[PDB]
Formats: sequence, structure tokens, C-alpha cells
Amino acid sequence: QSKETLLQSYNKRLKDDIKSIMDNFTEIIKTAKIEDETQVSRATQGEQDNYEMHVRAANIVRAGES
Amino acid sequence: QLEASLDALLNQVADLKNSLGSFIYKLENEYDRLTWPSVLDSFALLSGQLNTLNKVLKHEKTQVIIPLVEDLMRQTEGRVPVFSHEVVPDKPDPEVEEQEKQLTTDAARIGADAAQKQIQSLNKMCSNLLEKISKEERESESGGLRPNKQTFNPGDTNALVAAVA
Amino acid sequence: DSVRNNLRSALTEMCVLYDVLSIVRKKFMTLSPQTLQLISKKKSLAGAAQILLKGAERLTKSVAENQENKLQRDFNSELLRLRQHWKLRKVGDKILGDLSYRS
Amino acid sequence: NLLGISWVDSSWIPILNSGSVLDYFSERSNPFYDRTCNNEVVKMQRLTLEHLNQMVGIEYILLHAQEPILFIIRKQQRQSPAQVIPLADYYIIAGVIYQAPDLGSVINSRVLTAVHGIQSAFDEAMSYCRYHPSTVSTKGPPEKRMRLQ
Repeated sequence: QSKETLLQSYNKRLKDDIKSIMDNFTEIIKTAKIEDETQVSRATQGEQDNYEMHVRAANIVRAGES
Repeated sequence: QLEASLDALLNQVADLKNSLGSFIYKLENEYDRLTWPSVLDSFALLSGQLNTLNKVLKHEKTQVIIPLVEDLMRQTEGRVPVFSHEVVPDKPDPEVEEQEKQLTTDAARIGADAAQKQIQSLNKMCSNLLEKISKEERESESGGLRPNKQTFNPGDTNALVAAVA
Repeated sequence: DSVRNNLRSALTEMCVLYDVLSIVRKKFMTLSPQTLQLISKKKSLAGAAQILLKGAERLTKSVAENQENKLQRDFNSELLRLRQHWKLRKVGDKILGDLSYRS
Repeated sequence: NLLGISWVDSSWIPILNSGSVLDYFSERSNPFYDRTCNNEVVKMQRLTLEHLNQMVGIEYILLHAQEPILFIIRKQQRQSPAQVIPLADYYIIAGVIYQAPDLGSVINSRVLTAVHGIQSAFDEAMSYCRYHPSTVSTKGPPEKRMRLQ
């Protein structure tokens, strides 16, 4: 069923997944924020956002590799 | 004033919790499958919701809560202000206590001028350098227009094909 | 499971917070060199890098094993060998075209 | 701090009425206010709400009074009249000292708890098992017709 169109769709999906993995890596690298910007609740919200970003970057890397 | 941002954050947290509970109940089966059917999607959704809530709480205010005086009407049914007055105080935080203790021990484990302040400054400098390098790489790679391949040119040879002439 | 219990606790905390906010949306009123973010950034960086390096090493080991012993490479490798040694394969789902002597 | 607790005096504060409000404010259970507030200054000669607002200090006022069940107190913290900033926690909600804390701390605690739970769930469900890269001649119509009989 549309072998050429199926191959084109697979290539587009692979390219989009690669671009999304690259964008996720760039976002994880740019969202370091070593400066202590968390002023409302540092010890709680800072650690929460840090763990969330770490889990998100790990999941994005695993999904991109797969 | 701040009631708008409060309601926005409450709706965001409620949507995040509802999505998490729905994903759990749909993929519980008394045990999770070790193939990542939707675990990556659920983790990404939870992380995005948490980041959005943190950004909304940190952007701006777009306290004390007395007893009761229709989402809240479903939970606080029958007009019971004592329930809201008793559930408002109810955190042990056992692991958070040990974490705070380990942090307040030294918080840098070495040095005074080279403490967490200078470490954070150096980390921010390295992160800025890495972000500049990544932005330069992205701007260099954005020049790619399209994979312009090449093939035969039958448009000319067709009219140029042989004939009675 | 423990993941289910953690998710249930998180959902309960979020629901309690949302209910308190909706009630406040009744009667409301107004009432250390720890460097939390500085340490949390490095902590999350190390935590993510650990899993990233683990996955990368696992993928590299699997690839090196598949490239070293060229006997268990069933995915497309034995397939290329078979096709070079056998008939065509009309790929409808996985394979077709037996020795029907239709050639 | 004592916002996380919800203690209440049993022998000291026998009730939470208007007259018992002064006894509840003068008898902390466990913590209710600071000793250097205006409550102790007004309790020197005679406890009253007029001297609390007159004397510059952290006074113990009532936010909402109701003898039936709960009475919202307002522990004012200001050295000037016509102003009531709630700093202490000596409410009479449900005949007991309420928390009256800031919602930011509770929100941060809940968010940290949820983040820790999600991280533990991810770390647990990460590694569970192996997910690495590696009829036509069935003429049953006769049987059906025979079973129909």
C-alpha cells in the first residue's frame, strides 16, 4: 500500500525523531541554570525541577536512541 | 488579583494529577510491562506539567486560608468548614530532613571563596559557553534547504527523440 | 506497585492542593549559604548522565557483540545471505515467493 | 514553628468563646505567639482589645468571631493602629488552635513530594526486563447442518 509513500513517511518520521532528539539535547544543555534563580522555594522547587529535567532528558535520550 | 494565578496553578496541578492517575489506572494491570508502552509519554507529560507549574509560580503573581465561608463543592460537600480547617494543617519529610541536614553540614565540603557560589558561577559560565556553541551549531545546520538529488532529464530528450526526420 | 503507590500519593497531594486553592478561590488572608539550586543542578546533571552513559554503553556493547559474532545476526543479515542464496521475497508483510518455479 | 501541628489547650483553654479567647491567647498550646508581643503587655493590668491596639505591639485580635463552632482569630503584628498583619497562630477554629500558615510552603512541600515520587517511580520502572536492540478446506457447513438436525 503506497510503498514509495510508506518509505517517504518512514524517512520523515526518522528525520523528525532525530530533530526532536537534537532539540531535546540542546534544551537540556541550555536549561542548566546554575544561578540560584529559585527564590520562592529553593530547596523544594529547585530540586523538583532539577529531577524533572533530568528524567525528561534521560527519557528523550533513550527514545532518540531507540 | 493573585486569585487568577492561583486558579491557573490549581487547574494545572489537577490536570497533571488526573493525567497521571488515568495513565496509571489504564496501565496498572497489577504490574507494569517492561517495554515502555506509554511510560516515556507519561514521564514527558508529568515533567512538562511540573515545568509549566514551576514557570507559572515563578513568573509573577498574576498567605492565610480560613475555613469555608463547583469543584470544591464536590470535595467539601455539605458545607463543612471544619473539614477544610482540619485538612489545611495536615509534613513529616523524613528524607527531606536528612537532605537538609547533609546540605547544612557544609554545603560545599571544601573552601570558602571556592564554595557553592564560585562553583555555581563556573558552572553557569560553562553552561553559557555550551549554549553558545549549540546555538552556533544550530545556526550553521539551519542552512540546509532540501536534499536536492538529481536524475535523468526526459523532458528535453522527449521532444528531441527520433522521428520520421 | 511502589510506582503505583508513589503516583497515588502524588495525585492525592495534588488533589488536596487543588481543593485548598479552589476553596481559597471562601475566606483568604495574608500571613544560609545552602545554594539549593546550585547543588541541585549538578545533582540532576550527574543523575541524568549516569543513565545516559549506561544506555550508551549498553547500546555500544550490543552493537559490538552483533558485529563480532556474525552468526546470531538474524535481523537482515541472515536475510541478505538467504536472498543471495534463494528466491525473491514479495514483501507484503514479511516474506513470500517460495520455490514455485514461476521464474 | 508550630503551623504543622494542630494542638489545643485542654485544661488551660476550656472553651473558645469570647472570654476564653484571652485565656487561649495567654496559654500557648503548644506555641501560639511570642512573649514579646502586645498580648503580654495588655495582660499586665487587664486583658482588653482596646489597650492592645493602643499599645504599639503585636496584638491578638479576632478575624472572624462565632461562638457556635469556629472563631477565626487575627494575631495582628504592627506597632500602629488601623492595621492587622497576621503573624502568629492562635486561632479558635473548631475550638482549637488552627495553623493559619502560608500556602506557599505547603505547595512547595506537595510539589517536592510529587517530584520525589515520580523520580522513584521512573527509577523503579526503568530496568524491569530485557528490552535491548536484539482453513480453506474447512467445510464445517455439513457439521453445522448435522448439529441443527
